[PDB]
Amino acid sequence: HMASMKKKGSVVIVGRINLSGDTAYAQQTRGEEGCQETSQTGRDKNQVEGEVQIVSTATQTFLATSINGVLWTVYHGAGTRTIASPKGPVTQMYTNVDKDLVGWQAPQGSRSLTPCTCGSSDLYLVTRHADVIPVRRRGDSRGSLLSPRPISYLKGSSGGPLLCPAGHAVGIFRAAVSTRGVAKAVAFIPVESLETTM
Ligand SMILES: COc1ccc2nc(O[C@@H]3C[C@H]4C(=O)N[C@]5(C(=O)NS(=O)(=O)C6(C)CC6)C[C@H]5/C=C\CCCCC[C@H](NC(=O)OC(C)(C)C(F)(F)F)C(=O)N4C3)c(C(F)(F)F)nc2c1
Ligand SMILES: [Zn+2]
Repeated sequence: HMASMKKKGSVVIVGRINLSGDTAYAQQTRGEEGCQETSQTGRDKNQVEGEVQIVSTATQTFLATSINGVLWTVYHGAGTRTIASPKGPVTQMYTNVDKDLVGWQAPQGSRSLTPCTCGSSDLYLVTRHADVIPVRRRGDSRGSLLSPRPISYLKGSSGGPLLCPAGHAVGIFRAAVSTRGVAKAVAFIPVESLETTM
């Protein structure tokens, strides 16, 4: 009934992938209890840094990537949810279920990646464990892993970036191409598709 209808919580930033130095590593910035609390209130006072955030809902955890002032992630992770911020929940500025794509204004303090114009096919996928995985581009929205690995290692990395050799954003990781549990390839949202949405 109407009196007892629940509201879905916000997406919450719970960590980041540190790419600022010579070593990539994951950092947690909020534990599970604080994530649950922040999800209900939508008020996140933590300072945000970097380009790739680790994000969570009550039931899922995945990634989100800032490109040209927009924090982007996958619809199959975030749905239509708001994101927690220091002033309360922030409504999505982009929602496109057909591309599995959502976006919010980039959090204050984040840093954005620049959309790639290199036209290069030698890419790098960044995972939630701060693995940097070489990927050869194979089409507009597909790339092959130079070294395949079980889908377990990629789970939780949707919304993460594929980067070019110079560190520009080439796309957003969406899905794994899996055969008997091995990821030989990945599907991603090309940055051009983000640039159109903008
Ligand atoms: C109504 O709106 C909707 C609703 C639901 C939708 N569900 C969609 O796919 C779902 C979710 C997605 C996924 O697993 N994402 C990753 C991840 O890490 N997720 S996540 O962070 O853990 C988490 C789930 C957020 C927490 C990177 C993966 C890492 C490991 C793979 C595990 C094994 C799964 C293999 C699968 N493979 C596949 O379907 O490949 C196809 C597409 C057939 C191929 F590419 F081969 F053609 C695959 O990857 N996924 C199945 C898609 C789309 F398919 F677009 F993604 N749109 C939607 C639009
Ligand atoms: Zn580039």
